Amino acid sequence: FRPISVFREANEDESGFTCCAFSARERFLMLGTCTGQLKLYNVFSGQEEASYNCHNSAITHLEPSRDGSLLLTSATWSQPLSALWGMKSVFDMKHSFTEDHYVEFSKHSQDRVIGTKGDIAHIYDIQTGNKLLTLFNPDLANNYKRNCATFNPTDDLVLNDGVLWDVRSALAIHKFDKFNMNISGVFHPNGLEVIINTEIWDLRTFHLLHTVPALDQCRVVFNHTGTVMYGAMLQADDSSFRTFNATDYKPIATIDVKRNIFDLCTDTKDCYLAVIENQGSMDALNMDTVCRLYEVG
Ligand SMILES: Fc1ccccc1C1=Cc2ccccc2C2=NCCN12
Ligand SMILES: Fc1ccccc1C1=Cc2ccccc2C2=NCCN12
Ligand SMILES: Fc1ccccc1C1=Cc2ccccc2C2=NCCN12
Repeated sequence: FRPISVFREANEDESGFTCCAFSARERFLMLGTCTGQLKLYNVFSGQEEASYNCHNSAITHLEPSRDGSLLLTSATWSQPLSALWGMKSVFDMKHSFTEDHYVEFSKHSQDRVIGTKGDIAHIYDIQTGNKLLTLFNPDLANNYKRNCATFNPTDDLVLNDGVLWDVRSALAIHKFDKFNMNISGVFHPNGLEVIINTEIWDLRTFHLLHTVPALDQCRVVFNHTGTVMYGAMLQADDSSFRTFNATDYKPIATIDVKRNIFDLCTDTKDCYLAVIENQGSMDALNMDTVCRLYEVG
């Protein structure tokens, strides 16, 4: 991991970056802040290019659409808690998701949003903002304290609270047992496997393929090709980022950056990893984060 850039928040005695993602214009990173600002930075020069107030509480999460026309945000204690913003021409609010603490785009065709409210997943039409679908069954719930509902790559399955759902029928196919209190899990990009904390399950059989103890409590991100997997413990859930070969799950690196981690993300070309680190302790009067960019390839 070769350091390529470092940069804080401009003109802030206390730098308050909390999350990050690559924009559709490579060279430029979008960051959320502890004051609910969305900022655009040149990721090499550290130059702040634009700023908008999205929320009156901290940003926890953001996701740009691929086509560069839309942005999803989630805040901490704001009503509404999550929103969808338009970025074509002018920056403006399209829809709000009143109590959803987390939101993502669909994957294969980006025409829907999936939101989470405690144990319950909500699917929404992007163009109308309607709720199309509520996925919740009280007799299959795991009650994961960090539950984050997510589409599979083809947009026809959802994982919510450790339960696999088939969208077209709105039927629960399978409930994976509970083995931790917090983490509800993600689809592998290959479409064949699910990662729920330290368990990797096959979607053919529901048989355990791998135990990866090092993944305990970790959020997970993939490079664009789906061949490398990064994991870290995140602040929004509460210094070691791990990297794994995404086919066999054997470790490639264990970095200790010496600093608690707020977020990590990949570019579309498998070239860069961007990480938000705090230089402060948690017991400090104030936050002091940096964004670090690493060459990987
Ligand atoms: F949005 C959240 C609200 C509460 C707890 C965690 C998250 C969250 C989930 C996530 C999943 C995969 C990759 C990155 C992330 C992430 N980055 C910042 C915080 N965050
Ligand atoms: F304001 C922003 C806040 C956060 C992220 C991006 C922007 C932004 C920067 C921009 C730069 C040059 C030309 C047009 C634009 C623009 N039009 C709408 C969105 N947007
Ligand atoms: F295996 C099952 C037994 C009973 C019910 C469903 C399945 C199943 C779910 C699935 C989900 C995503 C990708 C592939 C699959 C799959 N491939 C074969 C079987 N199968």
